[PDB]
Amino acid sequence: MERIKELRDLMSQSRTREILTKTTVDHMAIIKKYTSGRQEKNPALRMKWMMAMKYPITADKRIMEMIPERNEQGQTLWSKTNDAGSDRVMVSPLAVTWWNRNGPTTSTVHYPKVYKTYFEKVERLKHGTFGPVHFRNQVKIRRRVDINPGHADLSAKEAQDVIMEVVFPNEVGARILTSESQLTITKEKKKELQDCKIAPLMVAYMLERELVRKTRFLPVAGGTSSVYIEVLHLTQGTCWEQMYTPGGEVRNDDVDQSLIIAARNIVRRATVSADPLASLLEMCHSTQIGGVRMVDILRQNPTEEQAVDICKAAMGLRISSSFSFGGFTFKRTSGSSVKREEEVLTGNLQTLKIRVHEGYEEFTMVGRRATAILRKATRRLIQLIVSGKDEQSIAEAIIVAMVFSQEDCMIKAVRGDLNFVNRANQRLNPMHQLLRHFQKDAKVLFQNWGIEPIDNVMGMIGILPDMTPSTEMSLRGVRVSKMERVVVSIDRFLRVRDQRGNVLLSPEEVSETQGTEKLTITYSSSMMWEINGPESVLVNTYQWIIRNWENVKIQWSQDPTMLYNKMEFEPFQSLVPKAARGQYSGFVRVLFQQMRDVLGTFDTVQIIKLLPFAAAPPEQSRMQFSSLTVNVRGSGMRIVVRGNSPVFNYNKATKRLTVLGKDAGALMEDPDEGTAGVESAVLRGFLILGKENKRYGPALSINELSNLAKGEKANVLIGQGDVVLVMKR
Amino acid sequence: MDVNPTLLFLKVPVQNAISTTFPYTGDPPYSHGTGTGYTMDTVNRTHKYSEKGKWTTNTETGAPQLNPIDGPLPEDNEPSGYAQTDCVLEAMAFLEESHPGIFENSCLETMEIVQQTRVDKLTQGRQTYDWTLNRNQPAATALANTIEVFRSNGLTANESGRLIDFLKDVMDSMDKEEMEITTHFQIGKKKQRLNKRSYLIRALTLNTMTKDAERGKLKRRAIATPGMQIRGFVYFVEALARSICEKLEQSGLPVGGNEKKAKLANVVRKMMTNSQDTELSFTITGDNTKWNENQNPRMFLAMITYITRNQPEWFRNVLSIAPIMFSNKMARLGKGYMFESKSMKLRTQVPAEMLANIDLKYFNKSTREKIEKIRPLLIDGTASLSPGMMMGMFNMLSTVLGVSILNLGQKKYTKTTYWWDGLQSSDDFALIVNAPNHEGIQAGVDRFYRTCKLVGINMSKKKSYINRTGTFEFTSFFYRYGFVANFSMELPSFGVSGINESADMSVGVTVIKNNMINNDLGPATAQMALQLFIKDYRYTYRCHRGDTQIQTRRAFELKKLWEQTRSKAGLLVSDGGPNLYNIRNLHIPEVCLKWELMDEDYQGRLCNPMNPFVSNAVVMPSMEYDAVATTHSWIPKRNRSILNTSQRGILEDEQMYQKCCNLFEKFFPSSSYRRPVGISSMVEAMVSRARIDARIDFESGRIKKEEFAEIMKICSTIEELRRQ
Amino acid sequence: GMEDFVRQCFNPMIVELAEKAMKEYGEDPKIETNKFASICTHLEVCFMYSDFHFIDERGESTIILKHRFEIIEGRDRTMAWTVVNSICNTTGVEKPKFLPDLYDYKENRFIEIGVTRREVHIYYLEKANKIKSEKTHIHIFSFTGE
RNA sequence: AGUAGUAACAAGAG
RNA sequence: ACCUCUGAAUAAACUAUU
RNA sequence: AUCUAUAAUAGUUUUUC
Ligand SMILES: *O[C@H]1[C@@H](O)[C@H](n2cnc3c(N)ncnc32)O[C@@H]1COP(=O)(O)OP(=O)(O)OP(=O)(O)OC[C@H]1O[C@@H](n2c[n+](C)c3c(=O)[nH]c(N)nc32)[C@H](O)[C@@H]1O
Ligand SMILES: [Mg+2]
Ligand SMILES: [Mg+2]
Repeated sequence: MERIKELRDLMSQSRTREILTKTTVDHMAIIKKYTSGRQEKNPALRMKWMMAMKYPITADKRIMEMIPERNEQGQTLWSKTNDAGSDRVMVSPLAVTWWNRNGPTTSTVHYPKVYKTYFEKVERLKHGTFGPVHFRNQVKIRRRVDINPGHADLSAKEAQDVIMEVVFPNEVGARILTSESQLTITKEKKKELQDCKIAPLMVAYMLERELVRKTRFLPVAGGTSSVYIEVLHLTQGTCWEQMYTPGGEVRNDDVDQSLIIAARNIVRRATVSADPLASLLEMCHSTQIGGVRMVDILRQNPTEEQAVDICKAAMGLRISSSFSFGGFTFKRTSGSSVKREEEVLTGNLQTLKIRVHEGYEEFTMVGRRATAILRKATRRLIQLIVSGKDEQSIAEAIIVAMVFSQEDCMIKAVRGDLNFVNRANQRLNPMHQLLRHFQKDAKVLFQNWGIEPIDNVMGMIGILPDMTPSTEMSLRGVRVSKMERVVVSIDRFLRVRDQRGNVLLSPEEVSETQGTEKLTITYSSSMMWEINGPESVLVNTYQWIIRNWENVKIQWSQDPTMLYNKMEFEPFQSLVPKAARGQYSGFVRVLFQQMRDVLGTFDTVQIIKLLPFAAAPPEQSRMQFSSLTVNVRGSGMRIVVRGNSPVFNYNKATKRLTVLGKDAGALMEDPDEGTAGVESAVLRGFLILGKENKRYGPALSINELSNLAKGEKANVLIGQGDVVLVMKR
Repeated sequence: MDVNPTLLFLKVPVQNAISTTFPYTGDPPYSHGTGTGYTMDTVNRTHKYSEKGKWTTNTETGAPQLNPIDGPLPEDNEPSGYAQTDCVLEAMAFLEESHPGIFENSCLETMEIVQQTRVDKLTQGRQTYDWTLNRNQPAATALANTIEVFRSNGLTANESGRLIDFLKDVMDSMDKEEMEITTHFQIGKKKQRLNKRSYLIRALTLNTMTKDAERGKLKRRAIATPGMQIRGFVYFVEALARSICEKLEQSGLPVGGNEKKAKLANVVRKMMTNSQDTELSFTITGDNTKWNENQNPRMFLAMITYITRNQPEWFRNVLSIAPIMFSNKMARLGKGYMFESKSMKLRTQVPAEMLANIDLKYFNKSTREKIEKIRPLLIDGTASLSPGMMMGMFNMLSTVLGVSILNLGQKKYTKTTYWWDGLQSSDDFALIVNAPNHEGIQAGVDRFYRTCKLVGINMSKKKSYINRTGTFEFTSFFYRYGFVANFSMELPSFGVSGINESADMSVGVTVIKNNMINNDLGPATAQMALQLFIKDYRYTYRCHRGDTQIQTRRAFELKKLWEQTRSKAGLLVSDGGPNLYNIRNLHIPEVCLKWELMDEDYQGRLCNPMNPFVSNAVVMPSMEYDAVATTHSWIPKRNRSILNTSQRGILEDEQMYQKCCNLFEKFFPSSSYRRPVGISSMVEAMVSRARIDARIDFESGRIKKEEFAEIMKICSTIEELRRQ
Repeated sequence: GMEDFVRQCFNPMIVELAEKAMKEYGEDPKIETNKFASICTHLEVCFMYSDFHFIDERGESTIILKHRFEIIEGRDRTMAWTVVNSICNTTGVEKPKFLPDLYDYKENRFIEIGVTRREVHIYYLEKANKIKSEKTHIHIFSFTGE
């Protein structure tokens, strides 16, 4: 009634009637932003200039009745001058600080409810626990982290639609909530906010603070969850780490993810030790995940993962030999596999490397709405027997099975602009990208998969590409049907065998992906970086060599065997490719032996660079190496044997060794350093004498030096665009 | 001992002390008078870079236009705009061949954007050159004036609310024989009726001015403000260029901050890994000389034509309009000049519109030469500028062109033992060259330089250098085996921002936290920064501690509030309370940080929704850096300079606009939360909403039949008033 | 020449509503004249369907108070969806997946009106397959009296 | 005079 | 001369916050 | 595992003779 009377009043005036008639709803936004021009260019200067004025602050005209014109000292609090383009009056800051001491008082009891997020921050800081401060060689990595967690199974647009449904039911337009998560959250918030006495706009902003996810790229070390990101300034520094645990309640999915990350790191590190089982146990007892001991989490966490199950089995716990893939819990009833990287060409003409599992295997798929039995061979689906609930559940199960099968048809079914790198050029998991692509639109995948006639066995139905229950022909190898932890023993080499004696898990089955933890992973031992990421592992390994250079040098001179067997090099050896560990070790050991027998050719930097590669059991081959590869976030990063490298660059001007762009420390020149330009640790069986010498014909390559014999000097294009004279001993 | 700070670099690498080389504690240089000299210099230089091109007279505006496309191949290393169209088309073709489907998918996304974008997208921005007033206006004000003029001239396709319909209206306005406007003077309204050529000259005109507060430049430079007619087309072209750039690994746009640094580092490391160990690698820290004064709108039209192959005709047309309008663009000369008589002790303003036929005795030698060079180009008070992209426009399309030139450096294209790749962001670039020896490096650099010359890109020799790969500079980011911190760049952000007390406190603490996270701001320096910010905040807002005797006008009130308070820690710093911030709680709003330390009555007064300084409820007025609104979230006064001009009716008009908008919000509660959409008028929408709501209330029994009948009677009265 | 006939025959209110409806989606009544005539006829049919009907105090249909039908055609998508959402919330009726033409209070259902130049059955089947709802009532007319 | 630097301020408008 | 008014908003991308 | 909400404000970056 008041609204319609005010509208009738505005329609009676000539100008307001013109505005109301000639302005459409679309142009209402334009006229709402319409202004004469707020000449604001330097707000800091403008504020400093205005705070010297008598009345720099505007206020509503009610202040002339709510606040007196003058205070006790007679100072004026407001003036009758109106602000430009409005009926607001000009007031002094004295008016605001007078209100804060003499104004009417209301009940501020609903403020903690309306601003629950900020008071939640206050509570998390209040009940948080601070640990010691450790000064370390920090290696921060720019990654996408969430600063506002929002709701788990929601996006920004879905959260906005849910908010509109909850707060403005009659303004939702054509949107209908389809996701079951949206319906559940909508019902929950409608019941919780029933008979609420807050303004609807304020309620909408509360729900935005509560439900809308926000992620950003930040240079982050430690946990990437919101509770750790909000205190990232406090907990992480350039040279220090502050141990801290937020005081609130920790989400369990973050615990699961961090446990998976820690277990994978621990298992991969333990695989290279002499006794993997003891190393795994002592690492699991020394690991904390968000202020909680890892062993307790393992005892009370039902997470289906290979490394987590290996960690459980090492401690006598019962495991479920299962894993997750695309929202389903797989379990290998029978079969075996060996991973193998195979490059494939996508349907949209993209080249990528996919970890292909060889061998024949059988699986069972379990999901919240569907169940299936899967048999497969190398990149070939033998059969799939789905027994889902509705059409969409069976469709999702079929899509997941097709992606899992790694069928070349599935690869060639890719269309559109499907990206396999991050927006920051970070490599993504190809299988996850294929899943997300085919879960948006799978018509082309089903079309190109094929068809196959069914023989009507047991009455199991067929399925057509458009999701219909045919009885004559079905998708190739797909059939439709209708609707436990075990005690294990773990070997010395982390081989998990069932009570009967069959192998269930192995270290080779552990994923090679190097992820990051949602909750900060604290490791307490001599090497706090022993289960850290590859960048931290490399930097800290070379810094450990630098700091201990005196006794390491003495041991290298006297007893190299014990030096190569230091436990500190094992995290490094977990980065060297498994097939090349022995070759690199043997090559580097031969280089070191030649370096010892040729006095004066003592290059400190060469020894420091090549030492971590000698920690593996040596395999003797005649292959020459110009560079050694190290896996860093999936890409083999080479360390060039001669000269600097992206991983390892030594600066002679500063005497400062920089690894992956992180300072590792300054070396000190040895008296036995060779100030003569003679190198003996570059070629396996050839000693560098000097620069180019045209007397010995044209320059050749390192990979063609076998034909040379004893004393045959030659010129080799070893290194980055350099030719030097080498001789054979 | 003479103190030499520069000798610090003898031990600290320059990248690790790069903050010392940015003197960003003093005031930046400013421009004092006119920008006409710089604008004329830019026009003359742009035409000089293309002087060997073909001259034509535009049949629609009469402006002389210089066409450097397919001009003679240069024989020297001077800058030139003689880009070859076939070379640009071939670069586009090879870019499409190395990334199959990039243009098709980008066109699909851009078609969706074009079909869905609303007209109020044009209000996003500060100023738009209003052709109806021959000066800059706020973007919303310029759009409103343009829409009103179009409606008065029977151009009402924009009533759909879509941006493309507004562009159709612009195109239709181009064909009107006469466009009518309205002018004010000392305050009556006068109608002015432009002719076809006059309106066409106004619509193709970009305003010009000087750039104030620019760091690192000895001399001032000109900048441009696009008009209302071209903004939508530029938005659509930039949307297409953005779609293309998102799919390119070498692009430096549109990624910024830590994401940009991570992408650049990953791309550089991928280039290093792909490089063979037995080959040299060099990186070029490269700049381009006068990129925007040498690139031609005709080449951008060619690029858009190649990109939109096999697309619907309407999409190609709507994308092509922007380069076409940009190749016929005119430039406002600016304010003009001021003339000083020493003997008679007088000064006077000379408008730029008189420079066409003004006596040249007044001007000095350099300005006289500028005017003599530019007079043939002057038409209708503006200068004909066919070549060049004016200033800060089509940056992502420039990025696309640069990335295509970078992409030309694969071994499949060089067909030799050298190859190149690198990074591209608008005009800035970094280039990595690999070759078996130094001769190959030289050959690859030469080939890159000559290819850029072919497509009209001139590599600044005096601002570029080359060294072994591992250190470079790109878009002011300094890479030394990884991007280093640069604190001096964010140093001006520290201080009182000037919104209000609450917002400024939040900004100070948030800036300290962000610089701790990103720019390697240490904890001790963070505490000292907090102390300095608190000191500046207390001095700026006259809110020193209550228990001090700093004599300010506000000190007595703060003393009174301090005396009556029981728990002093609960008072905000704005109220004279103490500073409770430290490193651990930088992320917490002040009102929430000390909420439980406040007196009940003080807290009730501070967070009182019925206070006049901010427009069970809570204080609400656009609450940037203000989590909880208090009485300290006031709004300062607006500038009152408009009251002395003839545009002072805009104040009354915006007051009535705000009144109508608030009345509308009384009918559609979600309008403030999410922008409403609709072709119906405001009164019609409100009446329909009132009728449906009254019917529903009657049906559910919330109101009785008498009130329903009264609402229906008032609605009928409003409908009757609507027609008359 | 269809536009001239459309403006000459149909009354100005329906012509304005059809012009607004076409302009809302970028269509030009001068260019698309067959669509102009179709929309004018559709609006005229809907308004003849709605007018001269009321509801008594009891709540049964009467012919000459509140109108029996709520008109959803002739409004922009925002107001039409506002009406549909508000009616569904206040009555519990299922929300349609597409904008209907009328709401019948007596039958408490949405009505989808259709005027066809072809035979009734093919258009009826097309609309039935399009909406994929068994609750939205469908009523199809024709220019031949079917 | 001074600020300042490729053009201005050293009050402007009514 | 008194008197009266006034102390001055480029583009694009990004980042931060709401 | 993925991850450019929308909008507003401020800040930052983007030079011829
Ligand atoms: O966030 C990461 C991880 O922590 C999270 N995750 C893992 N497990 C869980 C559980 N149990 N609950 C909640 N979240 C979980 O998912 C993310 C995994 O990321 P990433 O490590 O990059 O992927 P991963 O390396 O695990 O590979 P993925 O594609 O997800 O496959 C998982 C699992 O499936 C095995 N596998 C695939 N294929 C095709 C196989 C096959 O043909 N034969 C056999 N025997 N195994 C196959 C993968 O090797 C992994 O073992
Ligand atoms: Mg540069
Ligand atoms: Mg309809």
